[PDB]
Formats: sequence, structure tokens, C-alpha cells
Amino acid sequence: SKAYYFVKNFSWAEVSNLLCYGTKYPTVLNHQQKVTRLYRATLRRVYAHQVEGYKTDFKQYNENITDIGKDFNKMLALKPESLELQAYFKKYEDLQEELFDPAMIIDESRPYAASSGRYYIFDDYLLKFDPFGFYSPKLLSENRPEEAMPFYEDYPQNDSHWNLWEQFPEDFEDSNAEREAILKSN
Amino acid sequence: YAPQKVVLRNEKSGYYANPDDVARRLIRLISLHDKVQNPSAITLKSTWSEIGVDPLSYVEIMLEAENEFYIELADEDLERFRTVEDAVEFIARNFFTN
Amino acid sequence: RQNFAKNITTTDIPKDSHHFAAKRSGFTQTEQAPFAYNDVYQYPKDYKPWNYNYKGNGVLLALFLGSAFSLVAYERSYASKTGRYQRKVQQNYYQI
Amino acid sequence: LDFLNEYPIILLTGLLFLFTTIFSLICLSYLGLYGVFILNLASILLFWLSMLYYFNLIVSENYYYYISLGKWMYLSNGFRVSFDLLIDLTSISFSFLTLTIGVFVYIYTFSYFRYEPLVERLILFLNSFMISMILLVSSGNFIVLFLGWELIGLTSFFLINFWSTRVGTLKAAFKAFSFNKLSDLFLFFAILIIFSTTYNLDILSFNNQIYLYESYNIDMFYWSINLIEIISFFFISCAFIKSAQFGAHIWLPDSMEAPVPASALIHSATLVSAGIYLLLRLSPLFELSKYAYFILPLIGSVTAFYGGLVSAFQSDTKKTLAYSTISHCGFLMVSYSTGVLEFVILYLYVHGFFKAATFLCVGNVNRFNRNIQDFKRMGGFYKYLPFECLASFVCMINLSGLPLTLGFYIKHLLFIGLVESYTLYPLIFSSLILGAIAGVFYSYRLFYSIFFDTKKGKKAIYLQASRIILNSKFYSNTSLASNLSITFLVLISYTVILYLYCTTLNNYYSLSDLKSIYINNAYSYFYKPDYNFLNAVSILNWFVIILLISVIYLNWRWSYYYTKSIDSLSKFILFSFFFFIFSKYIL
Amino acid sequence: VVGVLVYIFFNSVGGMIIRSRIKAAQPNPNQVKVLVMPFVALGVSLVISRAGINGDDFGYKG
Amino acid sequence: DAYYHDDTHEGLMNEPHGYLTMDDPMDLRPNYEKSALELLFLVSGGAILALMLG
Amino acid sequence: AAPPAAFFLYFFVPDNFPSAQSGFRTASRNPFQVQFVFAYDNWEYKYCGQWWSMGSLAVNVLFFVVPLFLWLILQTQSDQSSNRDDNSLTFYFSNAGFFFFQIYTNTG
Amino acid sequence: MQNAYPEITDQHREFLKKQGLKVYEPKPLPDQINPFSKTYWITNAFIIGVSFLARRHALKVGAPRIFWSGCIVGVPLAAIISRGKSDQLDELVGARK
Amino acid sequence: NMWMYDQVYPEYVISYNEIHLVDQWKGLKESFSQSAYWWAMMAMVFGFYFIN
Amino acid sequence: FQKYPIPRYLHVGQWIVNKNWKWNTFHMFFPTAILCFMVWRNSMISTAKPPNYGEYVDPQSPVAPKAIKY
Ligand SMILES: COC1=C(OC)C(=O)C(C/C=C(\C)CC/C=C(/C)CC/C=C(\C)CC/C=C(/C)CC/C=C(\C)CC/C=C(\C)CC/C=C(\C)CC/C=C(\C)CC/C=C(/C)CCC=C(C)C)=C(C)C1=O
Ligand SMILES: CCCCCCCCCCCCCCCCCC(=O)OC[C@H](COP(=O)([O-])OCC[N+](C)(C)C)OC(=O)CCCCCCCCCCCCCCCCC
Repeated sequence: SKAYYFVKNFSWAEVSNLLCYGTKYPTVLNHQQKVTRLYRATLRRVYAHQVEGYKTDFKQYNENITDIGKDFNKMLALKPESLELQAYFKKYEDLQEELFDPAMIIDESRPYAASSGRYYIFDDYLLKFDPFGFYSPKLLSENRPEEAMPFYEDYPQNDSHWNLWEQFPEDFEDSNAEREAILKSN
Repeated sequence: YAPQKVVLRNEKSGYYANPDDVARRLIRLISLHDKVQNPSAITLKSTWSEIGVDPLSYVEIMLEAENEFYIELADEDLERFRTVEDAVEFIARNFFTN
Repeated sequence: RQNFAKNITTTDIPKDSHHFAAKRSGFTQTEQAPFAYNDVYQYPKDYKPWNYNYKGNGVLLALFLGSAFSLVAYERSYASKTGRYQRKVQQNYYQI
Repeated sequence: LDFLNEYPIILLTGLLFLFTTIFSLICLSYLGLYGVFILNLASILLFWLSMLYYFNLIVSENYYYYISLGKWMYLSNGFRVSFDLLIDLTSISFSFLTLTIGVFVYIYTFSYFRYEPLVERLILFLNSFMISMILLVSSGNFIVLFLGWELIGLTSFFLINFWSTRVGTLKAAFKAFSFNKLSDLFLFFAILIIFSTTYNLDILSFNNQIYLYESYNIDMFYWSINLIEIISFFFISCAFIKSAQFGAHIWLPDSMEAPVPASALIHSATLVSAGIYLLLRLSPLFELSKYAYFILPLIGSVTAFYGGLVSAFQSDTKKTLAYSTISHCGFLMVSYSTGVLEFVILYLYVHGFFKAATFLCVGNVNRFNRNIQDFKRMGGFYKYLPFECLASFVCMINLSGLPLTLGFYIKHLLFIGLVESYTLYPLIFSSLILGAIAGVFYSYRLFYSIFFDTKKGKKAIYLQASRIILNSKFYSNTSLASNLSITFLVLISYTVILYLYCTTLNNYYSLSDLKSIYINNAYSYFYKPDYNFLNAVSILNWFVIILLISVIYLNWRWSYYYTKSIDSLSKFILFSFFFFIFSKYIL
Repeated sequence: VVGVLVYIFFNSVGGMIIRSRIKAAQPNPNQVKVLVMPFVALGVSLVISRAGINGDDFGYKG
Repeated sequence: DAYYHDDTHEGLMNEPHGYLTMDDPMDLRPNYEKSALELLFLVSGGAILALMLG
Repeated sequence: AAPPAAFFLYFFVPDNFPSAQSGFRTASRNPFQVQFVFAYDNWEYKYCGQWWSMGSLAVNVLFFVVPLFLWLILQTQSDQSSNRDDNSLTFYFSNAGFFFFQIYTNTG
Repeated sequence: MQNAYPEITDQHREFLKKQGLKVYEPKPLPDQINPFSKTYWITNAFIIGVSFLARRHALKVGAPRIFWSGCIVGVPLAAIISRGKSDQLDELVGARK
Repeated sequence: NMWMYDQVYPEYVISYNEIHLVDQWKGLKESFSQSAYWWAMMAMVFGFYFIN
Repeated sequence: FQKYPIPRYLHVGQWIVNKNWKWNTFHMFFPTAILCFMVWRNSMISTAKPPNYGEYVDPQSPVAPKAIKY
């Protein structure tokens, strides 16, 4: 579950909805979905305050969770239009608000946790990339021409265009040997 | 040392935790519950309703499951679990599962 | 687009041909014709892509000669500034 | 040797440290993990040894040095400034503390980040920050001081936001960046005013001719403002931003996501002390200032109270340490307002050493808890981190200012010299008293909740750290190097603090000259105290005793030992009464 | 101009490996020339300028 | 630690690698931008040394 | 919100030479990102006088009257400089037109 | 320039030296720090030689050698600065021209 | 520029952990209402020390 | 964190160990020390110091502070 409660410009109503239910819009959830989500949120908060707390009392925690379980079992069997169910929703949303902590412990496995996204993972596209051929062999042809295509050189990584004319070794013998040979022949 | 050659990522079996270990721990935790009648009938193909796990006991068990596996599960993921196999695969494929 | 020639005349391109062997035999009735050239680049085996592979002394020699010329030119300028043919060295020097 | 006394080697060793750091940053491919570690360790050890040799000469004897590297920049028509360093008592007091804490943090930083992919980057960033701070405190003129001021802000922006792949840490770093830009503006405007007045940037000269401009005024568009008042206002503003006083403190708690060695350096001396250094660097100016006289004690006491009380309520270990640092910065501001410059140095050294050690212990605990810094998910860690438990106990009893510890004396000295002539004295004194008693609360909470509570953490930590196959002579939940670093840091801290106490608090005054001519009668109540003062300090002593009784004997939960706890409290009260009677009247 | 032209035309023959191969194939006097003489030209220009800015012909020495 | 693996056994421990510059080590182009910029640096340094210091 | 269907894109002059650095590999763009890229340039006001109240009227008025405030503050500080005989805000003429470091030589 | 300090008598300084006090006097630079002495340039030559040899060894072994190169240029580049600033007539706290 | 843009986890430029206070005015009201306790405790401490 | 592959073409510094780090450390440390020694030797020319214990500054000596004749 993404823990973006405070890193988005949310109002309290949106944050309260996200804390009580796994969505900003609880009106699109079924009755059973709403009851189960509220029960899970309440149990999570009670555990975060009465088991992982400051001076934790296990006996009191057991009493409170037993009472909450009884109440939510009553809640599940009610009808959505009943006012008693609405009162129960209001009571447990108030309980969630009253135990709200600006310093919530966020599990490190959640998407927007404190230590999430600390490392950039390289995919296979970057791993197999080698323009120059030191790590992976590079053809002098620079590519394999597929059929139905002309054979064209790959675009270089550096398109400088700051080049001279072709360089030749000094005293390079470049006479028209073929033409001279044929003209001598006839 | 890295071989100084192009090496791609290795997916291996796709499980970051032992599936058998995850399944055994999860089934033991399920059997720890009061409304579960017999541990010997639980199977990876068993549905939560078969072993007698109503939605409230389901959320109770899945909270202790995320406590026991050092992870935390979203509401939608838990809602998509139909059998023990689905939860076992989801937990075993989690990168943070310990 | 680039239009320069790649078959240079100054030197031969370092390459090997054992990699990427051609088939040349045992063809079926459906597969494509084999490729022609298959040669690949060969690196000097002492090349480090992560640093300059510079083993010369020209840059260091040029900078050292420039610095030495600067020193001797300053000595000449100071001697000329004091109206002397060479620097008169005092027997004791103190902190500025 | 007389050659060493006449020509310091501190410059050579510091240059070696700086150049090794820079070249390791540039040539990081040639040096692996081990190469960078070894090279920078050698350089930092040589620097520390040289500065340790010169520490005694500068502190006890009247040795100081003015080094010029050469003419640097033209700042006016026909005017040039040089790169000047002033190695005197004020500079060495900060530089030695920074270097010692940095050496031990450097050794600890390899064990921390043990298998992280970017240990070299963190090591080099810590070295850069330490170098910048040492250059800042050794300034000879105002331009070098501004350079150090801008360097510490820049290098701390990179220790923060070390996890550069996250924009969440980028926001936290940018907060401090904006506050540092404001600090730079204030400091540079103050320097401009100083240069427009006296036409010099040398600090020493400024400290000796500013009294000639006390009766001067400057013309703002509709105001005639005293020169000393406006200069002191700007200096105090930038110092307040750097030292994280009330209001301008909000950047500091958000700076806690940096790695814990960076937090150990930043929050113990260095950055938070920088503002204090400024007050110590320009003492005559603030001695002749009405704005300082009114604003230092009030803001200092408010900051002390605020930080002390907020710290006692924190659950994150790093947040607790950060708010304790804020409270101690306020206490340092009040101690400077006292008018005794020795007490400021003693407070600085004690707090810096023990706060750095506490950060190191907390960092090991946090690493064990797998990056969960809230002790609501800890408990029963004594058997898994025993060295951390015991060293942390020592460091917290010293840091909290408990009776019969080294940290008690700085609080006592602060309360000896407090001036009672302020108009807002009741608020200042109440804030100071409430902030003094807050150390016991957060020290006890941190220690007890981390080490000696019920198991509130996840089962995975405890059960994976206790498998049978792991039983060996090599078994440990930390590194041996971390334990050695913390042990030697504590030993060196004790030695240095005892030496300073002997130098300043003995009957024979041995400290070198502080170059200040404002002398008050504060030492009299230290040398020849009277009865009412002793009774007044006894009042606070008994308040602390009551608070200790409260934190020890209060039961906030049901337990099998509740009745026996009440019985033990009654037994302790009766035994204390009878023991007092026997020790006072009969035998 | 001579120094910069010779420098450019001697160090602009290809990539690092190609340049290394060409230099290795070069005979010793050719390598000596392509190293030394651009430096000689540029340094002689600088020396002429320095002699231009210094008055060392003044006869009131001693 | 309990199950530490040394650098030789660790297959994901890297040695220095990577191209320093985007320029092709086996480029066959008579490129002169690099030479021009080195000329700029070297001539500026030489002009500083031979004209300005002393 | 549905992705935009019509928005301002990038455009190039006819017969433009494409940029082919690093192998010349161009990816498909994000409609929302391109929309943001070109939104501000093409934004315009809808009716006369809409600017004054757009945002904060007091803040907009203060921004509008900034140059007058600067001029008035400069005038006040010029009053301060006049009685203290400080540098006034005038084009000082003390070099008689001789430039800063200018060669003044003759021929013949 | 002037004296800028109140006057003192010769009898008083005679009494001071009888009491065991000594008049402060600037000290000459030692041979190692003197940029005009012979030991200075012997050290410079030793530095240049060892730098050249270690540069050759670093090239052979594959270590960086640009830092050994900076020592070679550093010697004549720092001789200019050390001797150049001694020629200037500006007065620091050290001694009076 | 009111958002820290990112291809992974974009964020708002300012974080608000104390969002249970909806706005700054109710925040100021709550802060003063709760700081009255600290004011009272400081007054008691000063009264003790002024008497004795 | 668990190790993950880094592309070969990137000149980045994640999990890098140089096997020849001892010689590189030597050849980066000692010339650095020599350069710093030269800098310190140059800087000691412009270093000041107060008079030692048992010494006093004669106010009429040339080294004593001076005023300006107008
Ligand atoms: C507990 O803090 C607080 C914080 O944390 C420091 C906070 O973050 C915040 C939150 C703040 C914000 C969100 C922004 C607001 C910005 C601010 C700058 C507000 C900061 C508020 C404070 C620092 C609190 C200070 C205010 C009060 C009212 C403190 C109350 C102190 C007392 C009651 C002490 C008792 C004093 C007495 C009894 C004086 C009586 C006099 C005598 C008995 C005679 C003897 C005295 C003399 C001879 C000299 C003294 C005479 C006078 C006239 C001076 C007295 C004046 C005083 C103010 C004492 C708040 C509200 C806060 O509240
Ligand atoms: C004239 C005197 C006026 C005195 C005014 C009242 C002063 C009270 C003491 C100072 C303020 C303390 C505020 C709380 C700080 C700690 C908060 C915290 O985290 O608590 C949890 C800590 C540790 O517990 P915990 O964190 O493990 O969990 C406990 C459970 N919760 C979280 C719900 C609290 O517990 C305590 O602090 C216990 C309560 C302390 C009560 C102190 C009563 C003092 C009584 C007055 C004595 C006066 C003596 C004479 C003085 C003469 C000189 C003035």
C-alpha cells in the first residue's frame, strides 16, 4: 500500500479516508469491503498503539481488541441504510482520528516509505548497451542488414562533423595502374 | 568479480523466498486460529470458506501473516486472494519477504 | 549524415575473424543466405576505457620547460629592474 | 623542537588531507573501496597527530600563528586581499574538536555502510565537509571566513540528499539550502558594512579598532541606526540561522535522513557550532552591542526550553538527538550571554564529544533494527547489542547532565554566571530551568525503550539474530572497528575535557589569553560562593532528584511487580532518611 | 600558425587506438618531429613576445 | 558477518569499467575538435607562464 | 482525467537537418508533458481587467507599484546623501571625457 | 613613518636586561625555508629525480602518474613564487625593510 | 514548480505531516491553547524561585 | 542492499574494487606529500608569531609598530 499520505497536497478528509479505507473514495466499496477495511485499519492502529507503544499493557490490548471484534461482528450483520451502522462508522473513524500520529511508522516495504527507491536498477536495455565493442564484440560492418532493407551504416554516437579531408600516408603511390596497364597492352 | 562482459539479469525461479517454507509457516499460522477446526484438511487449493475463515477472521489472520513475514499487504491484494495458493505465491514473490 | 570513408590508408584496422563464423554449408530450403564479412574489432588488451591511455612525456616536458623559462625570465627581469647584471644575493633573508 | 614551535606543520598536514580528498574524488577509479579508505585514513591520522601536538602549545602556552598563502583577489581600486589563516586559541578550540570527532567518525563510517554500493562517496563527502569546517574556523580575514561559510553550506547540502535518487530527500536538502542562502546574504551584507566603514577585511585588526566606531551611525532611508547595532544584528541573524535557534530551527529536524556519520559530524560541533564560533570570533563587537545584550539570553533560553521539551517527547532516535542539539545550542547562546568565554568552550567540547558518541551508538542500533529509527519497534536489545547498551549508558549519563558526571559542570557554570538585570529575566530563567531538567527524561526514555523494555520489534530481527549455527567467537551484531572507535572516542573525550577543566577551573589559572578586555565578577561565585547561591542551586538539584524518582518508580502499566515496586519505593525513602541521620549526627 | 597546423594535422588522424597504431608504425625521427616541432614553434613565439616586453638592453647596469 | 562472500567469490563485485568519454576509441574520422581545445588550454597556459607571472 | 487528444506539439522548419547524437534514437512523448510544455506560451487573458483580480488584488497592486516605490526610496536616500555630502545619484564628470585606460598619442 | 608607541629610557632597558628579559628580534630564515640557499636547490633536485623515477615506475605498473608530474613542474613553479614575493617591499608582521 | 517532478514517486514540494490540523489558523489556535500549559508551569517555577 | 548488475559501458562507481589499489595508493600519496611540502615551505616565508616567553618588544626598535608621517 502506497504511503503517500503527506507527500501529496491532501486535505484531512482525503487522508482520513485513506487511513480508514484503502481509497480516497469509500463510496465505491461494497458493504463487506467497507466493514473489513475499517476493521483492519482499527486493528492496525490498536496494535501500533498498544503493542508497539510506549508502556504497553498486553491485558488491556486483549480486552480492547475483543471489544472491537464484538462491535465489528455486530457491524457486519447490519444493513447499509441503517443509522446504527452509520453511527458505528462515525465512532471508528473518530477512533482512527483520535489515535492519529504525525510520526507514523511506515513499513519499509511500502512504495512511498522512507527508504524506498534508494537505488536505480538498470534493466536489460542498459546492460546490453555497448557502442564501441570493448565489452561485447562489434562488427566492422556495424550491423546485420535485414532483408527488404538497404545496407546503411549506423548513426555514430558522436556526430561531430569537425573532420578534415581524407588523410593519406606521405609519398603515397596513387597512379592509375589499371589504365596504364591497359593502355600499354593496346 | 564481474566477468567484464555483458551479463543480463537472472530471474531464476522468480521466488524471493522458499515457497514451501512460506506455505508451511502460513498454514501453521492459520491453524493457530480459534475458528479453524482441523489443520490436517488445509491445502494450497483450499478456499478460505472451506476451512472456516469468515472475512473478519480472514483480516485477523492476514494481519498476523504480514507481521510474521516482515511485510505489509495492500487491501486490494488481500481482496484478490481466493485460496491459500494465491496468498502463498504473492508472499513468496515479494522482494521484502523475510 | 556522415560521408567519410572508413577504409583508411594510414593503418590497418585491428580486427579478428574467428568470432562470428559463417555457415557456408548444410543449408535448408527455408533459411536465409549467410553474411559475408563477419570481422570484429580487436582491442590492444592493455586499453583502459575509463582513463586516458596516455604514455607520452611531451606534455610534461613542455610544461616543465615553460615553467623553467618563466623562472629564468623572472630572474633576468629582476636583475634588470635593480640596475644590475645579476641578482645580488643577501647574506640573510627574513620573513616578509 | 624549536623548529616545530616556530614553523607549524598543521598547514602541511591539512593541505595533505585536503589534496588527498580532492584527488580521491577525481581519481576514484584508480582507488577502490580499500584504496580510498587507506589513503584518506593516513592523511587524516597525520593531520590529527600534528594538530594534537600543537593543541597543548596553543591552549596552555601563548602560541598562535598568522599564515599568509599569498595575495588572492582585487576587491577595490588598488586594493588586494590575501589568503590568511589565524591559528589561535579560538580557532584551535573548534578545529581540534572537529578533527577528533571526524577521525573517529571516519573509522566508524567503514563499518557503517558495510555493503552499500557508494561507501567511497560518503567517505569523501564527510572529508570535504570536515575540511570546509576546519577552513572556516581557521580564517584570518573576512573573505576566507565567507568562503568557509559558503563551503560548509554547500558540502552539507551533499551529505544531506546523499540518496540523490529520491526527491523526498531533495526537499529536505533544499530547505537547508534556502536557509543557508539567507545566512550567506546576512553575512555578506555585514561584511560589506564592515569594509565600507574601516576599509579592511583582516579580523585581528577589526577586533582592535572597532571600539573607535562605537559612537557612529548609518543612515537608512528614514532611520539613523547605530553602526555596532546593525552589524551585530546581521551577524546574530546569520548565526541564529546556522545554529538553529527558535524559528530558524525547522531545517534541522528535516536534516536527519542523512547517513548517521554525517549527522554525527553535523549535529555535534561543525555546522551547529558555526554560529557560536562567529560570536567567539568577534567578541568586542557584541560586547559593545545593545541588540546582542537583549537578544542572546532571551532567544537562547527560549530555544533551550523548546528543544529540551520537544526532545523528551520524541520517539525517533535521530529526532530526539536533533532536538537535544537544538536545546544545547540555545544553552550555548545563553552561556555566551553570560560574558565568560571559557564556559562557552567547555560547553562546546563536552556537548560535541558526547553527542557524537551518542549518534554513533544510535546509528548502530538503527542499523540493527533494519532502518527503523523509532524505538516503538525496539526493546530488549541489550543481549544483541551489549557494547552499544553500556557505551550508550555512559554517553547519555554524561550528555544529560546527571549529577556526578562531566556534563553536570557545564550546566552548573552556566547557572553561576547568569545575569539577573534583564527586563525579561523571569521568562529567561524559567525557560532555562525547564530546559535543564529535560535531559533526564529523553536520556532515560531513549536508553530504557531501546534496551530494557518488552520486545516490541518484529520477530524476524530477534529470531534471525539468534540461530544456533551463529554461535561462535566471531559472533557479533556490530563490527569490532565500531566498538574500538566508540571506546577510543570516549577515552579521548574524557582526557581532553579533564585537561580543559584543569586549565580553566583550577585555582591557578593556566589558559592562554582570549583577547577580550570585558571582565566581570562571574568567577567570584565559582571561587568564593555564598550561602544563598548554594541554596538556590540545591533547589534545582532536588528538582532533578524528584524527576529521577518519577521516571524510576512510576508504573504506567499493569505488572506482577507493582506492589513490590511500591514497597521498594517506601523502603528506599525510609533507608535514605535513616542513612542521612546516621551519616550526619551519630557516627 | 605553423605550430597549430602541425599539431592539428598530427593529432587529428582518428581515435585513440588508431592514433596509437599510427604513431607506433611511424619511424623514430617522424615521431620525434611530430612531437617536438609544434612545441618549438609555439614556444619560440612566446619567447619572442617575452623578449618584446622586457627591456634588457639598458646600459645603466652595475 | 555470518555469510560474507569475498570479492573473488562475489560475482557482482565490479572492477573499474565504463567509457570515460562518448568518443569512439576506434573512430576512423579525422576529427580535430579535441586537438583545437587542447591547443586552447596549452597556449593559454604557455601565455600565462611566459608573459605574466614574473 | 482522459489523456489529451488535441494539444500543441513540437514543430520544425521545412528541410530541417535532424539532430542525430548518441545513435539518433527518439522516443514517443507523453501528451500531458507536451501539453504542459506548450501551455504557458499560448495562455492568454479572456477579458479586459481580468489581470488585476487574478490571484491576489493587493499583491498584484503592490507588484504593479514597485517601480514607484523604488524611485521614492531612492529619492529619500538622495535627500539623506545631500545633507551628509555623500555620493549623489548623478553622472559624475571628473575625467573631462578622457576614457579609463586610453592611448592618447599623436602622429607626425 | 613614526614610532607610534610611548618612549622608553635606556636606563629602563638596562634594568630590564639586568632582570633577565631579552629584546625581541626577528630571526633569519633557516636553510630549508630560504629560497636562495644551496640546501633548497639540493632538495629541489632530489625531488625532481625521485619524481622522474617514480613516474617511470608508475607508468610501468599502471598507477596514475599525473601527480608525480605535478611535482616536476611544481619545483620551478614554486621557486618563482617563493623568490618573487621576497623581492617585494611590502611589510607583513615579520620584519622591517 | 509546486511539485518535485519524478518518473518514480513524484512529490509535492512541501510535506504536511500534521494534516489533522486542516489549515494554519486552526494550527495557531491549537498551538496557543496547548502552550498555555507551559506558560502556567513556567509561572509556577518562577514564583517558587522568586519566593525562595 | 542486495547486489545488482551494473552496465559495463557506464563509468559509475557502484561496488568497485581495484585489485591494484596498493600501488595506486602509494603513487597518489607520496607526490601529494611532496606537493604539500613545497606549498608549506613557500608559505612559511609569510608566517607571523608573537614573541616567545621571557621576551619583550622594544617600542623604539624597527620591528615595533609604526605610525605615518603626514
Ligand atoms: C511555551 O512557549 C511557546 C513555544 O515554545 C517556545 C512555541 O513554540 C509557541 C508556538 C509559536 C508560534 C507557532 C509562532 C508564535 C511566535 C512567537 C515568537 C511566540 C513565542 C511564545 C513564547 C516564546 C512563550 C512566551 C509567552 C509567555 C506568556 C510565557 C509566560 C511566562 C510566564 C508567565 C513567567 C511568569 C512571569 C511573571 C510571574 C512576572 C511577574 C513579575 C514579578 C513577580 C516581579 C519580579 C520581576 C521583575 C522585577 C522584572 C520582570 C518584570 C516584567 C514586567 C517582565 C515580565 C514579562 C514577562 C514576559 C515574564 C507558543 C505559542 C508558546 O507559547
Ligand atoms: C513550583 C513547581 C512547579 C512544577 C510544575 C510541574 C513540573 C513538572 C516537571 C517538569 C515538566 C515535565 C513534563 C513531561 C516531560 C516528559 C514527558 C514524557 O515523555 O513523559 C514520559 C515519561 C516516560 O514514560 P514513557 O515514555 O515510557 O511512557 C509513559 C506513558 N505515557 C507516554 C503516556 C506518558 O514519563 C514521565 O515523564 C513521567 C511523568 C513525570 C511527572 C513529573 C511530576 C513532577 C511533579 C513536581 C515536582 C516538583 C518538585 C519541586 C520543584 C522545585 C523547583 C521548581
